[PDB]
Amino acid sequence: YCSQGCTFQCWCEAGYELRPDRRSCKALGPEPVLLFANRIDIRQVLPHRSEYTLLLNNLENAIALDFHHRRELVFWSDVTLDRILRANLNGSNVEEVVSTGLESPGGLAVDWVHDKLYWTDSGTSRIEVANLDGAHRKVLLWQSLEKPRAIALHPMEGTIYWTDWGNTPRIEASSMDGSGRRIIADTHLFWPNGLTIDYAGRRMYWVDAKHHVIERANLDGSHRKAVISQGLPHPFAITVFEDSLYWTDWHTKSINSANKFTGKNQEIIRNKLHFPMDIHTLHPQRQPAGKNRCGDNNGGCTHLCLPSGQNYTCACPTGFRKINSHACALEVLF
Amino acid sequence: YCSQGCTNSFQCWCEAGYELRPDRRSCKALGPEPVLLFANRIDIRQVLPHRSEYTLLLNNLENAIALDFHHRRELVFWSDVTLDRILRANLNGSNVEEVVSTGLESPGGLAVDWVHDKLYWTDSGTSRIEVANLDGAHRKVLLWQSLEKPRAIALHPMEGTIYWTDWGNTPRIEASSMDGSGRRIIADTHLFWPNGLTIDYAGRRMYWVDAKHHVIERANLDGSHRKAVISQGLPHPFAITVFEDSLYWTDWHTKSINSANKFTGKNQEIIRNKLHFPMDIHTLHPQRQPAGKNRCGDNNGGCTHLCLPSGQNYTCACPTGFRKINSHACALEVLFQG
Amino acid sequence: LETLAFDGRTYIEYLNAVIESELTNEIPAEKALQSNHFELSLRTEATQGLVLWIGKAAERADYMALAIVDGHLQLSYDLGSQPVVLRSTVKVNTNRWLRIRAHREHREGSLQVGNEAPVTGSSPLGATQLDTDGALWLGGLQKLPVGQALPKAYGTGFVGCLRDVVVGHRQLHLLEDAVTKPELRPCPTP
Amino acid sequence: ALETLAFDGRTYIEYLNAVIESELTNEIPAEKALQSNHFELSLRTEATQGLVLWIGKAAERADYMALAIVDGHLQLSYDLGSQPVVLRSTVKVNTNRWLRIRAHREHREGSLQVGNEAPVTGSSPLGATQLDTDGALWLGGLQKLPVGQALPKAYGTGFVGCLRDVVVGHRQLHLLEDAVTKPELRPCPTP
Ligand SMILES: *[C@@H]1O[C@H](CO)[C@@H](O)[C@H](O)[C@H]1NC(C)=O
Ligand SMILES: [Ca+2]
Ligand SMILES: [Ca+2]
Ligand SMILES: [Ca+2]
Ligand SMILES: [Ca+2]
Ligand SMILES: [Ca+2]
Repeated sequence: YCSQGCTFQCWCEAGYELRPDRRSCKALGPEPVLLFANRIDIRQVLPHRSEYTLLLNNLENAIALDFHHRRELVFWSDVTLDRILRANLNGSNVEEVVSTGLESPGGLAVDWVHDKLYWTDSGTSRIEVANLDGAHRKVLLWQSLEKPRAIALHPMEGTIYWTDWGNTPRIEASSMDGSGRRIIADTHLFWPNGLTIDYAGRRMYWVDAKHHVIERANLDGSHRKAVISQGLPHPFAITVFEDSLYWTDWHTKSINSANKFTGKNQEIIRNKLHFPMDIHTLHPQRQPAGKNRCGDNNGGCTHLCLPSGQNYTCACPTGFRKINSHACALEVLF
Repeated sequence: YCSQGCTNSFQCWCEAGYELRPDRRSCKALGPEPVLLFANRIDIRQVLPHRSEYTLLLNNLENAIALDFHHRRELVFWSDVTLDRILRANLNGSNVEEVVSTGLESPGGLAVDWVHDKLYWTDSGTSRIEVANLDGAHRKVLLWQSLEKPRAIALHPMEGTIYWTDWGNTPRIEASSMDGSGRRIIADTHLFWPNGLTIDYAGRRMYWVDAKHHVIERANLDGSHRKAVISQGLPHPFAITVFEDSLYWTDWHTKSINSANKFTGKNQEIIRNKLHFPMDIHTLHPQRQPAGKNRCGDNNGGCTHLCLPSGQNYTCACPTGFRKINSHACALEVLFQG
Repeated sequence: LETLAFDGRTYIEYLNAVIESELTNEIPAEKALQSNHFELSLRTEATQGLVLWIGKAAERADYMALAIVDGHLQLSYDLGSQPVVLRSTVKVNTNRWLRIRAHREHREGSLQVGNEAPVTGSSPLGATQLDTDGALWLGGLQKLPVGQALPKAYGTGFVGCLRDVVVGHRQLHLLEDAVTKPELRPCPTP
Repeated sequence: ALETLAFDGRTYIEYLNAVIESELTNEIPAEKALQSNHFELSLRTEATQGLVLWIGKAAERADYMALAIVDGHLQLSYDLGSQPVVLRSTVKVNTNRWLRIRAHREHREGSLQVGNEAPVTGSSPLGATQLDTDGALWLGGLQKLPVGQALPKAYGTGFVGCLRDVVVGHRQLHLLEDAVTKPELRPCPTP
């Protein structure tokens, strides 16, 4: 639809150049790479060519994953080991991040702006946050959570989106401090497995594996649309780049692709995969630079500085109580 | 007929804190009249044998099983199985506090070292024998290997020995040093349900109860000269104790406290019946906690944490979650992990 | 086998399988429960009813309850932390027998009525055990609700028939196990 | 239906005990962690040695629960990650008469009962309450033993005899139609 926007002429945004078709915005910089967890592996695949890049070689059960493009890091969850890990993007030096309090860590999200990590546990029915190293861990959300699975962030807007496939399945959003919580869609869902935000396109996409649909809504949940109504036997995770959607399917053990607008150009990027799980488009434009709300006043308040609404707030790591608005103290002192 | 010992052949002799009776044979303990302390699951109670005096010491307990006492500190310890706790209180029934909270499944046996101020206990559900300070600090797993269902436990601070019963799939009765070393089998034969166990210090002999074979056995302290004493009226005995010439035990079938002659097994009496659920029993008396030398001596002997009798002297030991350093000191293994 | 029938005023009390120390020589006790499993068959015309109560008779709440809400079954339990509620999609009333598989392991619990896909979920974190006083109640309760803000259906006696009772792995004897025997009837033949 | 099974020593039958049916449940696939095991079976044999039932994976140092005949006596063994425990029955099984077996595990605590004997009870050592399984349940023995060699010689031997009325968890087994992997199936011959 003239891709990003047309105010006729077509308008591209920075990091994107208008293609001769005059509609398409091709991404500036390196080539896009599909990053996914094969449960036993984490592989980088080039989508419109045939490629296999073995990143992490020996794993028990990798599901949720994400990256910090600047700083070149790869985070992923292991649900058998019940640990969260990180490594350089090249796949060097595996490092434990979250070693405790995990049961079924199904979601993972990295804030490249504020350098924070958000993850969901369907077993613990909680959403948690910490520093990229694992420091200053806090429980962001707990009450009224069942099976939180997919999680995506909007560091620029300081907003968090996630999915719950529990007894009352829903897609929800809150500020990165856990405030301003609202329902995005609590209707016509059953298995909301995956979620993704198109930053340039300013829209959100999700998959329901029971309804076998990929849906686009505006970013507040408005103008809900199903873009793909077929060939979705058991989809799991979904991602976006340019005019294409990419997702993994458990039935076909494959990475699939189609057009965000028309839903056409159905494609199988790869198949015969062990057990494809979570997927991201590895590219600088998929992690757009933005204003750091917490950066350069006092770094992360005393402990945690989290974006809230039009501003930021200071929060206490678990085991801490708040001292005024800027500080925290341990729970055993008082 | 000599309650304790006869030397010179044939006149009987009496140990310190004891006095020969008019019969010239029996030994009577100097001090107050003996008191029987026992656990009733819901209560901890006291009785004066051969009289009707019956006193409820501690009330509103969940499941009170094993109990022991510290005479000179006026302390009483007991374990609670439904709670998975080990508590202590003043002998009066006041100032009750939690000693062991975590890591208990079925703490069915208790023993107080009144000489070294230590607390030993057994857990059949945990298959371990653990030791701690009177308050429950410096907690260390003393014995784990080969244990299945440890129940009864009895100490000999003077000999520096630990005795216990295992009624598991390989029924036994074992002795060891108080540090856990020098372990040995007293009896692995003709045992099935070795429920009760007690030590006669003055007589230098040991008694125990098998709820399956239906016997009270007397043994030399090394396991030798093993003899059945009571072969009858033992439907389901649980705990047992000795005082002077008398044996005292509890029974689940009869819901009663029973007595019989030590060397004979006659004079079988029922001290109390209609009891709720008789568990662990004892004789409350200074002579049942005689004075001995503290191997650690000057409290500097406490090493860094644990100082336990082993062989003829002692060894130093580390509580759970600690590493041994230099043989006198212990340090947390968490300072060696990072 | 056998069928216990319930008029709505029928509330039958059972003990949880006890320790026989006589035979086992094992120290008697009743600890709070790690896990529960209930298998039972049900036939009813009723829209709402309290059916099963595994509970602690202290008025603070530790409970495991299976009850009918608006023709559909519900499994709910409070472990010390807040409760979890699992609704069976299948409707209770065609006056036809239905198989019920209720189970919980710590926080995690499941419910399956008939051939439906089982409904899973977990009670809130924290307490993973169920405080118990050896009581297993059937046909609803004597109107002895515990001062909890439960659905008003949990105060209503159950009308219908039961059979093939399985508590854990033990087959329950409907008549002989009852500590409370108000009156007993085989299920009528509608 | 086929109510009885005959095992010639080479008969190894696979059943799916408890797996993660991600396709039906939409849950993340993984090895299931088991707090509790329970099964029942009737057995008739003249054998004094052999493997009868196997739960868990077939791999080195992988968790397991096994019911095996050793020196004419049935026994229950299981390793949860901490060391293994063995529960030996007091009944001679080679009487060639039908025998009921009842096995149960709550975390570390297991029990075994053959016929009307007093149940044999014990615990696996502290530290592991759960048995991690691929959902595999094996009947009649194993083709090749899990590669970590700590087992007795009898565990290698395939079961010779018959089987019926097999309870697994809360579900009674359909010996024929529930079998994931099986050779040709014949009822017990000498009733
Ligand atoms: C026991 O003595 C202590 C200290 O004198 C006292 O606090 C307590 O009240 C006494 N016991 C009872 C039951 O009164
Ligand atoms: Ca897990
Ligand atoms: Ca700040
Ligand atoms: Ca010293
Ligand atoms: Ca509880
Ligand atoms: Ca394990």
